[PDB]
Amino acid sequence: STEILVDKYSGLRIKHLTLSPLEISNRFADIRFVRITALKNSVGSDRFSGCWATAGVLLDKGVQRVSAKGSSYSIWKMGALDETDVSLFLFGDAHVHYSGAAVGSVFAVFNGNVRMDNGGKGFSMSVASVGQMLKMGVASDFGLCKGKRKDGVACTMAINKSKGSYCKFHS
DNA sequence: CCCCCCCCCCC
Ligand SMILES: [Zn+2]
Repeated sequence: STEILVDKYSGLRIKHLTLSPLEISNRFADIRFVRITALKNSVGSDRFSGCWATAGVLLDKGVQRVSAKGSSYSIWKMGALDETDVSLFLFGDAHVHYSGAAVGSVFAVFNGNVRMDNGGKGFSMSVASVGQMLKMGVASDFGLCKGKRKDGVACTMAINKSKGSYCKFHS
C-alpha cells in the first residue's frame, strides 16, 4: 500500500522511502538542518559555517554541462514545490553517481558550498562527493503541470498536486 | 593524477 512519511526536517511528504525515520534522525543527528526555502534568507548569518544539510525535491535536471577543466557536471533545480527554487551544482563523483536520478526524487544535501548572487541569479550550492547526496525517496506531492507551452509542448514545471495542477504560468 | 569543477525554458 501507500507509505508516506511527513518529515519534520525537510517539511516534505515522502513516499517510496529508502530509509526508516530512525535512520533519518541518525543522518541529521549532529548536523544543523536548514529548510531549503529558508536558504536565500539565511545568507551571511553564519548558518553554513559548520556541518549543515538541507533537503528538497528535484524539480529540473537541466542540461549536460562541461567544466572548464573538461569534466562533466550538472545543475539541478531544487525546491519544496512552493514557487521557490534553488540551484545545486553536482561535480565529480556526485555528478557521476546521481545525474541519472529521477525528477521528483527527494534528496538530502550535505555540506554544500554556498554561493549567493544578489544580482538576481540567487542562491546556489555545490557538492562533489558521494556522501553529500542522499535520496530519501519520492515527493508524494510532486507532479508536472498539465498545461501546455506556447508552442504546444507539454509543460514540465514542477507543481504541488495537492494545491493545484498548473504553474504560475498557467491559470 | 587527488582537491579543484559554478546557470540564458515552460509567463
Ligand atoms: Zn504548465
